[PDB]
Amino acid sequence: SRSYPCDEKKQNDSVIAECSNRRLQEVPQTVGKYVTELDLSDNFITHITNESFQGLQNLTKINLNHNPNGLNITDGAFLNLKNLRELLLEDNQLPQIPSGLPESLTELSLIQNNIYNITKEGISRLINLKNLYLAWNCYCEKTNIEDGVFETLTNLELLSLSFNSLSHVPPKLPSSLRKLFLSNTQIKYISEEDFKGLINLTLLDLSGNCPRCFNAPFPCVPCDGGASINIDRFAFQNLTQLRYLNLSSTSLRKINAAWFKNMPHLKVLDLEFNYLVGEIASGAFLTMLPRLEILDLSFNYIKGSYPQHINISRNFSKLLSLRALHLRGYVFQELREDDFQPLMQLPNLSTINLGINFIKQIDFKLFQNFSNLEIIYLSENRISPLDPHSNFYHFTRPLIKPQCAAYGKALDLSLNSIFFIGPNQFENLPDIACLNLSANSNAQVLSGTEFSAIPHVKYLDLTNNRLDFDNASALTELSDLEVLDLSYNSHYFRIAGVTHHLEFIQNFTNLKVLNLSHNNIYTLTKYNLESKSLVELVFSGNRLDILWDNRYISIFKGLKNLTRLDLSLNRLKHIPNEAFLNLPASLTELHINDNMLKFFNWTLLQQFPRLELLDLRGNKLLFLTDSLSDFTSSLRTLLLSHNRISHLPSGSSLKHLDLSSNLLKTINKSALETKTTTKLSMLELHGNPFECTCDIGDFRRWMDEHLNVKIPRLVDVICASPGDQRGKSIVSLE
Amino acid sequence: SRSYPCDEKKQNDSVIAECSNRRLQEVPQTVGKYVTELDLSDNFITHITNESFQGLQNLTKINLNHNPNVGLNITDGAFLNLKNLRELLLEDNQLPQIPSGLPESLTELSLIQNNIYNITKEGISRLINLKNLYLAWNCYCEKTNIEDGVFETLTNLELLSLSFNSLSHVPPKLPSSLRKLFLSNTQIKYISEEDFKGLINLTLLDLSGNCPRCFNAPFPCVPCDGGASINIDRFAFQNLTQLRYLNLSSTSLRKINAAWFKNMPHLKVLDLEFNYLVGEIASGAFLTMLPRLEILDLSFNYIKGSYPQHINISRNFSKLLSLRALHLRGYVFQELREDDFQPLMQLPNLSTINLGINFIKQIDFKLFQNFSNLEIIYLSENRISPLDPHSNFYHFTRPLIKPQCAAYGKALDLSLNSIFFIGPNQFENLPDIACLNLSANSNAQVLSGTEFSAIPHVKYLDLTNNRLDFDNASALTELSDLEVLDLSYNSHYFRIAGVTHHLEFIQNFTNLKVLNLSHNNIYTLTKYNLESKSLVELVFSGNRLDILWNNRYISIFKGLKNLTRLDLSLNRLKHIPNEAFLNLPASLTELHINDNMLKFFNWTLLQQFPRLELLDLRGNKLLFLTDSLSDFTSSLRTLLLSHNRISHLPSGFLSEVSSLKHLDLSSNLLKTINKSALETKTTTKLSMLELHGNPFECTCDIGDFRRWMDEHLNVKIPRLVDVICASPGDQRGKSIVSLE
Ligand SMILES: *[C@@H]1O[C@H](CO)[C@@H](O[C@@H]2O[C@H](CO)[C@@H](O[C@@H]3O[C@H](CO[C@H]4O[C@H](CO)[C@@H](O)[C@H](O)[C@@H]4O)[C@@H](O)[C@H](O[C@H]4O[C@H](CO)[C@@H](O)[C@H](O)[C@@H]4O)[C@@H]3O)[C@H](O)[C@H]2NC(C)=O)[C@H](O)[C@H]1NC(C)=O
Ligand SMILES: *[C@@H]1O[C@H](CO)[C@@H](O[C@@H]2O[C@H](CO)[C@@H](O[C@@H]3O[C@H](CO[C@H]4O[C@H](CO)[C@@H](O)[C@H](O)[C@@H]4O)[C@@H](O)[C@H](O[C@H]4O[C@H](CO)[C@@H](O)[C@H](O)[C@@H]4O)[C@@H]3O)[C@H](O)[C@H]2NC(C)=O)[C@H](O)[C@H]1NC(C)=O
Ligand SMILES: *[C@@H]1O[C@H](CO)[C@@H](O[C@@H]2O[C@H](CO)[C@@H](O[C@@H]3O[C@H](CO[C@H]4O[C@H](CO)[C@@H](O)[C@H](O)[C@@H]4O)[C@@H](O)[C@H](O[C@H]4O[C@H](CO)[C@@H](O)[C@H](O)[C@@H]4O)[C@@H]3O)[C@H](O)[C@H]2NC(C)=O)[C@H](O)[C@H]1NC(C)=O
Ligand SMILES: *[C@@H]1O[C@H](CO)[C@@H](O[C@@H]2O[C@H](CO)[C@@H](O[C@@H]3O[C@H](CO[C@H]4O[C@H](CO)[C@@H](O)[C@H](O)[C@@H]4O)[C@@H](O)[C@H](O[C@H]4O[C@H](CO)[C@@H](O)[C@H](O)[C@@H]4O)[C@@H]3O)[C@H](O)[C@H]2NC(C)=O)[C@H](O)[C@H]1NC(C)=O
Ligand SMILES: *[C@@H]1O[C@H](CO)[C@@H](O[C@@H]2O[C@H](CO)[C@@H](O[C@@H]3O[C@H](CO)[C@@H](O)[C@H](O)[C@@H]3O)[C@H](O)[C@H]2NC(C)=O)[C@H](O)[C@H]1NC(C)=O
Ligand SMILES: *[C@@H]1O[C@H](CO)[C@@H](O[C@@H]2O[C@H](CO)[C@@H](O[C@@H]3O[C@H](CO)[C@@H](O)[C@H](O)[C@@H]3O)[C@H](O)[C@H]2NC(C)=O)[C@H](O)[C@H]1NC(C)=O
Ligand SMILES: COc1cc2c(C(=O)N3CCN(C)CC3)n[nH]c2cc1-c1ccncc1
Ligand SMILES: COc1cc2c(C(=O)N3CCN(C)CC3)n[nH]c2cc1-c1ccncc1
Ligand SMILES: *[C@@H]1O[C@H](CO)[C@@H](O)[C@H](O)[C@H]1NC(C)=O
Ligand SMILES: *[C@@H]1O[C@H](CO)[C@@H](O)[C@H](O)[C@H]1NC(C)=O
Ligand SMILES: *[C@@H]1O[C@H](CO)[C@@H](O)[C@H](O)[C@H]1NC(C)=O
Ligand SMILES: *[C@@H]1O[C@H](CO)[C@@H](O)[C@H](O)[C@H]1NC(C)=O
Ligand SMILES: *[C@@H]1O[C@H](CO)[C@@H](O)[C@H](O)[C@H]1NC(C)=O
Ligand SMILES: *[C@@H]1O[C@H](CO)[C@@H](O)[C@H](O)[C@H]1NC(C)=O
Ligand SMILES: *[C@@H]1O[C@H](CO)[C@@H](O)[C@H](O)[C@H]1NC(C)=O
Ligand SMILES: *[C@@H]1O[C@H](CO)[C@@H](O)[C@H](O)[C@H]1NC(C)=O
Ligand SMILES: *[C@@H]1O[C@H](CO)[C@@H](O)[C@H](O)[C@H]1NC(C)=O
Ligand SMILES: *[C@@H]1O[C@H](CO)[C@@H](O)[C@H](O)[C@H]1NC(C)=O
Ligand SMILES: *[C@@H]1O[C@H](CO)[C@@H](O)[C@H](O)[C@H]1NC(C)=O
Ligand SMILES: *[C@@H]1O[C@H](CO)[C@@H](O)[C@H](O)[C@H]1NC(C)=O
Repeated sequence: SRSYPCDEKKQNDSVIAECSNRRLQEVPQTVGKYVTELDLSDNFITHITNESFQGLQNLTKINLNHNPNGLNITDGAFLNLKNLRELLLEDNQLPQIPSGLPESLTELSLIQNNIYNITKEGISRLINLKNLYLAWNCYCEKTNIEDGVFETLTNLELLSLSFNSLSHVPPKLPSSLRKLFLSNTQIKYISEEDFKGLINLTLLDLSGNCPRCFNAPFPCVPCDGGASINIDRFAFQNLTQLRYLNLSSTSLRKINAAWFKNMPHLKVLDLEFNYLVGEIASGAFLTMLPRLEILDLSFNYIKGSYPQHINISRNFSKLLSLRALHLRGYVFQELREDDFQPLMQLPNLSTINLGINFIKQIDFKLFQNFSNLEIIYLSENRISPLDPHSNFYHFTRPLIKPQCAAYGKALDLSLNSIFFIGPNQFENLPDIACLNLSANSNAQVLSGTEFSAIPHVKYLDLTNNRLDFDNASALTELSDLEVLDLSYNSHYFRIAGVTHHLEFIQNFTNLKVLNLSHNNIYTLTKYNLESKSLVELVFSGNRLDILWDNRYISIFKGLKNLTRLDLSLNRLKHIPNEAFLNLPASLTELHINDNMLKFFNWTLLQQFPRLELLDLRGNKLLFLTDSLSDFTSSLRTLLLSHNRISHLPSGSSLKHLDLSSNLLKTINKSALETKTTTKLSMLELHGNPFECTCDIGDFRRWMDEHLNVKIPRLVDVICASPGDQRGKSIVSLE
Repeated sequence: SRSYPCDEKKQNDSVIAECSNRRLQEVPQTVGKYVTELDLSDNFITHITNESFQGLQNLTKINLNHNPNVGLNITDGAFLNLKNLRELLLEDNQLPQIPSGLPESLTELSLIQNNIYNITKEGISRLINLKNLYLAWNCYCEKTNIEDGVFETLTNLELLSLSFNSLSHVPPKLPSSLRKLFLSNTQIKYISEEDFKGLINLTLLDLSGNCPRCFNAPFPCVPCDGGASINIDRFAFQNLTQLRYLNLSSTSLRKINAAWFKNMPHLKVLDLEFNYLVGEIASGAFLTMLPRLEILDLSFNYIKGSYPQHINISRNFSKLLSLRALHLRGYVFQELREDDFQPLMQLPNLSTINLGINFIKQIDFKLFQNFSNLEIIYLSENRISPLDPHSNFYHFTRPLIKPQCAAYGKALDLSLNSIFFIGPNQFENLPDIACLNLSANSNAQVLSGTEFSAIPHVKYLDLTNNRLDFDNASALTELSDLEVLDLSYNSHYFRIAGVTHHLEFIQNFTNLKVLNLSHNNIYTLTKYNLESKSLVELVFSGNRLDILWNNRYISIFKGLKNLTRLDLSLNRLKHIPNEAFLNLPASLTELHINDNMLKFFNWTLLQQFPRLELLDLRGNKLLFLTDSLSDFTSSLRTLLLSHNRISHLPSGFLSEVSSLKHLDLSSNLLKTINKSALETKTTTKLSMLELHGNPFECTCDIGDFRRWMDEHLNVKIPRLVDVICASPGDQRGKSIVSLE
């Protein structure tokens, strides 16, 4: 009962069917009637008729996005499915809203289509709609929205008409609306009557109307003569429940304070890509936002201006509930303590985003003066030594990595002019626990005194630099250091009998993660790496081939507590038997992928009784041992994809085996002896040049007898020979 | 008489046989006896015997470098039979000792990158005619065993290079004829007066890499324990009166004794990079001893962990009257004021100032007007804000600024700085700049014809790797004399839907000759016609011509009436429309449509281009070639069609096309060349035909083509070892010329 072409799985007391990206030309009739969620996205389906979803009465969600990669859907093709609640029809080239849609629809998405008319024949009958996404359609000179087409939808909570030539706000909208998205809708004027009966609205998006074109991923055209969006003085007078307001890219050169007169619950205000340098210095509207938590005034700079200081209005002190302030792209030369005086008394202000400001000098003592700062983002400055469902205007990704941020106070000084750690670099700073010094052309010879002013740093990112850590005292001032990242570090001052010297590692009593990736380590001097606390070591992108010379045979034996070792991208052709035996016995994960391994001694796995994962992908291995069970009794996952294995040898802990992208021609009956209690739950085999003759017949019987072994991508398990079966899956054989 | 495997060529009344990189396992005996220079480098030769160069009496030069390429067994006296051998190169051969029985007629001998640990008299002393001796990279053994007086017999030696060898001490008893002594990275920590006693004719002394300051060395680097410097005696250079070149780079020098240059009045080049001379640059007692010095290099002499406000240049820098170039890279300082460079302002010949990689935050650009003859101002890798064993491994030898830029006049390199926008005071108080480099500055300036007004005589402008906006028709129009504009890899930052790209600014130039709009990602344009009467070269590579030509941009380049070179490569072009191709300038002499996805090319359209001499169509998917090319073009001299899918050559392709001298048909799908296409009875002047990388058929089909090669010896076919036939199995791998 192995399903094809859908990889079905149980989810929240209901079986679902993942059938996406399988090159299907039409709706498959081999889908179980018990499924509730069918996903057929990224396929070549061209027609949707009444017989497409025949007998699937329990279908509550259908995803038919990107079909074909136009779509001919007949009238009333989905009406027969009485339980259909969520229907996604994105990127289908539909010229109109499909007719005969079932009234049970609570979620309908018709994004990236050719829908130019919003008719009552396809919308008004859907009285149970809660979410309606009609983005990217007339992006027709204007979208034809029928008068009162949404009035019948008394249950609508979200209406997204973004990226459409609207020009005017649609009249007669349902009072139940809570989220109104109208971004890039060409609406140059907002009146009081546009949001008359929307007293329960909690979100209003009016961004991209009269935009300031700055690195837009979509077409951008200004309002002729630098015109701003004309919002009426009483346009938001009846929006008492408004929490989110997006006025990004609206060429605003003045903010009327009366807009927030009856808006006391406003939590997020977006004002990026405007011309509010003057409004930041005066700020009349700032005294009207006592419950605002996120204020974003990014990329509001004056073109061709590089002022000495940032002019922050005193009225910024009236934003008592503020938690995050994003001031990217303001462009200024110096940040003094006096400049950020209106922000120092805000109790909840934990995030200050000053990225891409080209600040040459910062008085870092002003950060001590803040009451609850947790994130200080200063990336892309000049500090010197000593997808339609996306937010396209706001920096939504975490400014600093959540793993770094979890340790405590975070400071990001990456992409700055810190070419060496100065003696006064970290003086007068708060108790920093997370620090980013990435991409700074830093060639500091770490001698054990550089980070003394911030000694409680636990997560230190020193990637993309030219640092020298040959000294044993390097970074020892950070006693509580737990994660050190030296990814892509290029040694700038190599000594013949010194570089690379990793003696500083054994000084740390709590360092758990160390990333020495892409360091170009081809020489070592002690020659071993000792540490009683180190758990994870990333030695990828180095030269282990050169090291493994009989002096570096026990290079990692000192790391007694090491559980994860990544030896990928090391140009390893053959790991010596003595060198492999000197690896820590405590290892649970070993990644020796993307190398040039021609042979691998499986016999050596007997000295690793805790090894649960062995990654050997992207190699040139040809032979597999016939007695693996004798060497390992704990190996749960074995990845061997993109190798040259052309034969599987004959003959309980192994649950996952990856044999995809290999040279396997067939699987014989002798290797299918599963009379033993082997708990195999996953077996990948896609990309093998199989023989669809009577040789694969014995393997086909094993697949039907052992249904618990999951074989993914059944459409990609293709047999190359013979010509009659070239291209077809191995499961569609006589 | 077509030679194989050597591509022989005549040069100055003597033949020279190029036989390098041909995968030869042994010395070929099919080399003409008339040749004088044989080059068999980069091959798999394993043995050199007396029969290797048999009958080649006229051989004056033999190059056997890199043999084999992943040792070399040379018998004793294997080269003695060649009485005229003057130059012998034996580099990277894993020779354990200097070969014995070498001919006495050797004037040049190179044994670099070998395992030679002993310099014996049995292999060197007999060569009394040696002028150049290169023995670099050998004991790089605890020390090189140099026999006492092994070089004394070599009375004609002018150059001795013992660099990259564990020497520890300067070899005693050196020939008085020596003029160039190279001893770089030789582990010599002490120099005495007796080391250069009888070397009064020495013009070059290299002592670099002895007690080094390890900074980005491409070879092993180890300091002298406890930061020790090279100990040069007070009278070590007392008898070197003819010294012109002195290399003391990477010698950990923290003090320069002025007495070293007491009897050295001809010193022209002094190298002092990678030392600790910050204090010596501020005091400089030795500076008053160099009146004829032209090149002084004090680069990467910085104090680690120090970022001083100013550069301390001694007043004694005014005593370097003959100075032409000063290289002060890696000093590390925050500000350059006019007063700081006061000792250099009165030097008449000072034309080059190298201040690269200094992290200077502010420069008073006015100071450059006080200089009498500044031609090159290199300031790359600073912080200015808006408003191979045969190599010199320590000195920046490449031209700081591209010669084509520098040729215009005063050059200023401000690349890799922090000029994120052109400030209003950016170029004020500068001299009359003709060459300006502003590459890679994250520059998002909206060009409006008012930015370069302070230096309006800029002729070569480099604005590469920036995010500039030149949509205004007035962009760069204040630079009236602009001749070369480089806008490569420019990523627009403020795209307006129906405005970008607006290239109407090009029309306002009366002297612009070269324009490079490569990798600009131009997929939409605004009239949509580019006009110019002076433009000669246009590089439109790395753009989206496929989108533009698929009906508003059909005559995109017709306005460029004087255009001679057009590079339309890397534009993802599958099919150039017939109307779009006909609208190309008729004045075109070179047309490069390479590295595209062209499936078809209309050869008929070449009739409207009577001056087209070069057609580049490499890296394409073309299958068909017209059988009447002579009817369409009468001037096409070079036709490049390599890396295409052409599987058949039509009959009469070579006929009636007398202008064609070069045809590249390599890396194609040609199986064979028939007799019908070899009709060369016409006066066709074909001088070069490339065919390497074709899956040829070594059967009787290729026999008729073989006869054409022997009859027409004037047609040069390069890489004969790479013209390999894939079929049949018996001839798979072998060249087509080694057939029955
Ligand atoms: C102008 O400003 C407003 C206000 O900030 C922006 O509005 C936001 O827009 C984004 C993008 O459309 C919204 O993000 C989406 O939210 C959905 C709902 O999230 C809530 O509910 C789920 C449970 O259903 C919770 O898990 C979640 O934490 C929230 O509580 C999500 O379902 C969406 O997820 C999908 O997209 C993302 C991103 O591609 C994927 O990673 C997911 O896997 C998934 O496919 C998505 O996160 C956001 O909710 C809106 N804000 C509010 C308050 O509703 C405007 O977008 C902005 N305009 C412009 C042009 O920038
Ligand atoms: C230098 O080397 C270090 C050490 O290897 C690297 O740091 C690690 O980077 C990886 C990403 O490559 C991090 O792993 C990821 O962590 C995410 C967050 O984990 C928390 O949240 C999830 C829930 O979302 C919890 O389950 C989890 O327990 C944590 O609390 C995960 O979301 C990621 O999972 C996704 O990707 C993986 C595959 O990468 C899938 O298997 C998952 O199913 C899922 O799709 C992922 O686990 C890791 O946490 C980092 N370690 C540390 C200590 O920070 C550096 O990135 C590396 N530097 C460079 C430049 O290469
Ligand atoms: C310490 O400082 C000294 C002084 O500056 C350096 O000495 C120079 O070293 C370089 C590298 O070995 C020398 O360069 C070579 O010069 C040969 C002679 O050049 C003259 O003669 C030819 C004609 O025969 C002229 O064309 C030329 O302009 C000169 O007048 C060349 O034949 C060499 O060419 C070969 O190598 C180059 C570079 O790889 C290739 O491009 C060529 O095709 C060719 O294969 C080469 O140019 C230089 O001459 C030395 N100076 C002097 C005055 O002799 C030391 O090298 C330096 N030490 C360190 C370690 O940096
Ligand atoms: C943007 O676009 C411009 C215009 O195309 C580029 O600038 C040109 O770059 C080319 C290189 O691609 C330059 O061409 C080279 O010039 C060298 C110097 O030429 C002078 O000196 C030689 C003698 O050495 C004379 O014969 C000649 O007449 C000149 O007086 C030549 O030495 C080069 O020749 C070598 O390479 C070519 C192949 O490239 C071989 O055919 C030769 O045999 C030889 O091996 C070459 O001709 C050209 O001069 C530049 N022009 C200008 C105006 O600067 C930019 O580089 C490009 N920008 C970017 C970022 O790509
Ligand atoms: C320390 O600072 C550096 C530099 O700011 C951080 O690197 C940046 O990390 C982010 C998130 O991983 C990268 O963003 C992603 O980039 C890709 C590629 O362009 C893009 O497709 C994604 O949409 C996303 O924007 C960013 O590229 C990367 N920057 C660089 C220059 O590599 C680093 O993560 C910081 N470390 C910590 C501990 O926070
Ligand atoms: C204007 O300034 C830029 C930046 O300094 C110049 O670009 C640089 O040009 C040099 C010489 O062509 C490049 O050097 C070579 O780089 C390769 C690759 O790393 C290296 O293998 C060679 O040994 C050599 O060093 C250099 O990379 C390049 N820099 C960048 C960032 O692209 C440009 O040439 C200047 N233009 C003029 C008109 O002088
Ligand atoms: C916000 O104003 C800018 C921002 C930028 C950027 C930028 O966005 N960067 C982020 C990505 N990074 C890799 C490079 C730096 N680059 N040049 C700029 C220039 C300006 C600017 C333009 C005109 N007047 C004043 C300032
Ligand atoms: C000359 O002294 C340096 C030079 C450098 C460089 C550098 O050489 N660069 C050229 C290549 N470029 C791509 C990046 C910048 N990077 N960091 C440095 C740091 C220092 C320095 C170290 C210690 N005390 C003072 C100064
Ligand atoms: C739908 O699911 C229910 C159980 O939730 C079951 O009783 C019913 O028979 C199913 N119908 C179909 C057509 O699968
Ligand atoms: C600050 O945040 C807390 C929740 O963490 C919230 O209860 C409090 O009211 C906020 N402060 C102000 C002044 O609103
Ligand atoms: C904090 O800033 C105030 C001014 O805003 C200043 O008076 C005070 O001295 C600063 N805090 C400390 C600890 O110096
Ligand atoms: C390590 O740094 C300390 C402090 O600067 C220094 O005393 C010591 O000599 C350095 N170690 C080495 C091997 O140079
Ligand atoms: C090994 O590392 C883990 C995680 O850091 C730690 O909990 C454990 O105590 C360590 N064991 C030893 C013996 O160091
Ligand atoms: C595997 O390792 C064992 C123990 O070192 C050794 O006896 C055996 O010969 C090795 N096998 C191979 C193929 O190297
Ligand atoms: C060497 O060249 C001369 C002419 O320069 C010629 O007379 C002589 O015969 C040639 N010898 C050989 C062996 O080719
Ligand atoms: C300056 O250079 C010229 C050659 O261009 C030379 O003749 C003159 O002597 C040099 N000046 C001095 C003061 O040596
Ligand atoms: C040149 O510099 C001197 C000081 O060194 C100054 O007095 C003079 O005015 C400067 N020249 C010009 C043209 O201003
Ligand atoms: C173009 O440049 C001219 C001259 O400076 C200026 O007057 C004009 O306003 C600029 N165009 C735009 C669109 O700003
Ligand atoms: C064409 O360009 C060349 C080189 O710039 C110039 O000499 C010639 O006069 C130009 N001809 C015309 C008609 O502009
Ligand atoms: C080539 O161009 C001529 C003139 O436009 C046209 O008649 C002919 O059909 C074209 N050939 C092809 C193959 O397009």
